[PDB]
Amino acid sequence: PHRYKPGTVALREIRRFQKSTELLIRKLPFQRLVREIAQDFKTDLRFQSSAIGALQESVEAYLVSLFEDTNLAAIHAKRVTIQKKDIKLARRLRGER
Amino acid sequence: PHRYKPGTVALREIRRFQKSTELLIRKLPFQRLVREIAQDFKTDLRFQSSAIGALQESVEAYLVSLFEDTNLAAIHAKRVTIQKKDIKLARRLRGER
Amino acid sequence: DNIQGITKPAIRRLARRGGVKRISGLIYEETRGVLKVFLENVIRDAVTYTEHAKRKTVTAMDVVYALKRQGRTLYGFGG
Amino acid sequence: DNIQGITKPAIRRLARRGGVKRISGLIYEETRGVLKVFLENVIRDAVTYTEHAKRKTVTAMDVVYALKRQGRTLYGFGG
Amino acid sequence: AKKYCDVTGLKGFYKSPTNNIRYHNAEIYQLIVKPMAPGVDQEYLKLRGAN
Amino acid sequence: RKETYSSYIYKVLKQTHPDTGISQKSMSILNSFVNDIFERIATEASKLAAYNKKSTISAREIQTAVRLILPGELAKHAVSEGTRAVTKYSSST
Amino acid sequence: KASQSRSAKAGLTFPVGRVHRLLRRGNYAQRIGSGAPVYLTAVLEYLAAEILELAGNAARDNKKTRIIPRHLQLAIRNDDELNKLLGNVTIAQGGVLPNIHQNLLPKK
Amino acid sequence: LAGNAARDNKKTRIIPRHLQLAIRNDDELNKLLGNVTIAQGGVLPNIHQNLLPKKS
Amino acid sequence: EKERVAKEEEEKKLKEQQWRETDLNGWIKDKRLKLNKLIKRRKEKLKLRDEMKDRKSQVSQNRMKNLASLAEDNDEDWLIYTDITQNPEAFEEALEYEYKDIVELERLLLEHYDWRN
DNA sequence: GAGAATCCCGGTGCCGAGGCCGCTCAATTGGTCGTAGACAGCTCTAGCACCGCTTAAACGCACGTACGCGCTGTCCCCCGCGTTTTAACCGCCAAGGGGATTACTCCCTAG
DNA sequence: TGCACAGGATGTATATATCTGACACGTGCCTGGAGACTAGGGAGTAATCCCCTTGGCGGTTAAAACGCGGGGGACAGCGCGTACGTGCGTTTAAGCGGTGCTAGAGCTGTCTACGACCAATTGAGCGGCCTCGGCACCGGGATTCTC
Repeated sequence: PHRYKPGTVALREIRRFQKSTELLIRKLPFQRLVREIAQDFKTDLRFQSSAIGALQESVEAYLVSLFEDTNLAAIHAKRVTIQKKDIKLARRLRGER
Repeated sequence: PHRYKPGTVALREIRRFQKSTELLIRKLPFQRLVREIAQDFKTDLRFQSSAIGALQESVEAYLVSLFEDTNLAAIHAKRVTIQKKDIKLARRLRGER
Repeated sequence: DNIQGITKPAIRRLARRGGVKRISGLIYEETRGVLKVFLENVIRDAVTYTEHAKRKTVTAMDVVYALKRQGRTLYGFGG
Repeated sequence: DNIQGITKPAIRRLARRGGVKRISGLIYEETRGVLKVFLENVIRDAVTYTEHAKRKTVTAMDVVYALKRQGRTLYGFGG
Repeated sequence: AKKYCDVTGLKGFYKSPTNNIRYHNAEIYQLIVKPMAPGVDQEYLKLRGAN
Repeated sequence: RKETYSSYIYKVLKQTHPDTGISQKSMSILNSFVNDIFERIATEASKLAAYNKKSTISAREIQTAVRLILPGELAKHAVSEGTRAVTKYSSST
Repeated sequence: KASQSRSAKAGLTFPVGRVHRLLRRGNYAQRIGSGAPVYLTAVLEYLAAEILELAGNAARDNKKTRIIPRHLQLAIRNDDELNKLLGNVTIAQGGVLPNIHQNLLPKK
Repeated sequence: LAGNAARDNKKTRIIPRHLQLAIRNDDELNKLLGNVTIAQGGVLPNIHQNLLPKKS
Repeated sequence: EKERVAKEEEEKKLKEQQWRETDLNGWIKDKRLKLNKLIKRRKEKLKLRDEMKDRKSQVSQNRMKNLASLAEDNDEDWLIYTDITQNPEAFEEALEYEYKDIVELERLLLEHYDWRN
């Protein structure tokens, strides 16, 4: 009957992923996604293997760079939980519209 | 006599200032400021009035853009009065540290 | 259903990389809508470089130059 | 009285150009601080273009090239 | 020479002023000719040698 | 001796608005604007030609640079105007 | 034997030869093709014509006969592809478009 | 800098995580490369004080 | 207050059921007319949304003139400045609400574009 | 006080990170010439300094009221965890389609 | 004490008259774009080789989907006080504008030495090949927050 407080194991796994630096995105679904988003303009597209890894690294870096910004917006909002309104204000202050 | 609600003639002043295109900083304190701020990097430095106008227009655009960014961050924080942490949040999420 | 390729614990993995204790449930589809525009914005400048190269395959050489053109120059795959 | 050469309603004028309603009293020196950290980065680059050109006066050209550098470009004085 | 619509092969009454593609009626122009991808107009004009 | 585009753009304005006057500062902004656009387009084309290991600039690399820089409907109208101009000029026979 | 410039051969009012000169000694490439200045000149034609159209309509919208930089600023910032192209450039003596947030109004 | 970031974590091999550790700590280098994404480097561990639970 | 509103809604549903059991044809005709009116209003809204996307349209020129007049300058003027704002997502939400109302009218008609050309 | 959950110490292929020779272009050296950078010298625009009148803008003190902020009660929706199940991944074999490259040619762009 | 009428005062309306005030058009000029002639080397075509990558197998297995108990976190609501808005008296030192002075921007002339261009040369950095130990991986014991 050992029940953890909610958030403590979240912070512990946050620490483990802070030492970690590996890819957190599955390869084949993202390959399917980039093929279905690149099919719309010129069909029968061949893809190199390293381009998918470059796309993985760029999408992961953009996600973490947006997430630190929306964490700052959320902790400035006197809350612990994020929302869509934090994400819109992050996009407004960073300027990608 | 008849008075006005605080925050209603301020709307009129807002629309007057957002119609009027004129310059909102006096030229001699600004030219003294830029001369004593250019004296630190290099002495015996003369200036040009077109350079003065370019500098003042650049900083006027910079406070304007930073200031609706601060205002948007303030209404994001369920408030009307802006504070200093809104400025620090706007600078941090805008990228300049 | 192919747009359901990206999975919710992977978004959780990206979220806990940011160091967030509490995640609400709408953030996943918000980040989906955010990412969908984002990768298409570099697919825009990759396949035109590929077409001007008279090539019908993409590589690691044009995608890094697309990111370098927009302004997130990335190291590791040449360029 | 040089760094406070700008006056108390000057930040108010730049404020009500920006569409604000209520303004605090502690922000004036902080806006003056971002004035200092902006004009250092501007006129250090301007004086590098100045004494590179073997001149001890700044013209209209080096200031707009300094502004062209960081991506905050300004028209009107390009000639 | 007789003029034909580039999309359907029917009798081409009109011709778009932007990409110089002949079309038959309004629905073809609204659905195919106007919101067409770039580069497909030259491949359409490749068939009658007008690129 | 100094160079400006002023008479050409003046004529462009008289083609569509005959009864409209001009501030000299407006020519300064618009001259800076057309020079800045020529600037980005030309170095994008030079960068693309240096990518493809080519020593020649032709119409196709600036066409690709126009597709890269301009937004999509402006890109399609710009390449339409450019293609009709270059095909009119190429009919010197 | 005498023939006129390439600008009216292409039917344009901007100088083709001056653009060719600037492309030649602008050290962008060691070899410049013939059709490049015509294409670039046509692109500058359409861009300047569209900007002058929006400026002329803005000046008609204020009941004036001259082009003020306010008209240029409102014509650029009002329209959205010109907003995306010209987002990072500050127009000299342009001003700021009027906007009030809905929650800042006296809603009552 | 990469060599020091190699010896403080006991390794004799240079990894890109050590390269990220070497670029981000030096602030002048950090704003020199404020627009550069590294591959397989990770992010620095920063934990917010409000997100840190309990007291003392 | 909520219980009274629930009782009023239940009474309205009972009255609608009694009207359907009494005059099904008249209620069906009224619901079909309401569905036709909702479809016509949604078609007008879709036509306005399609016309607003055109930059060269006269509605866009009228919006530019309204923006110039709002820059040129009152509770009515403040209301016009509030209502002159761009609302694409609210337009999509209003289209969804109108589609839900049309579906409700179709369900009331049930209870009481072709490829040839 | 217990218990998951860590940090830490020792054995194991391995396969991917250091030498080494072969050698082929690419850095090095020398000579020539024609122009561009540097310096001298020159004419006037334009930048600095100061005096003085006008006054609209700015400082300072007074007060009044919305609005920032402290506390509180509550749905309730996110968080830890057991149970299927479903697709991701690793090992691999074969094809053939697409990139690299050689090789002459002519035309069109430099001068 | 209040109201109505009459008389005086003032606004105004629309064409003047002077009368500037900032704009668009009619002549020089010079230099740079256009026509004509020569050369050579840069794309252009194309064929051939080989390499990688797109499908297709299959097992198996971490891992996602899904449902369920529970607990702080976000939600609106209400009161306490003070800080920013408003206002008038009192400076003050911005703004105009005028003048006086002189550095320094800017153009021209002339020179000569740094550097492109060309031909021969030698060496060094890329690459295929070969060899072995750092680190990940696995197994099991100490150790630290949490409940």
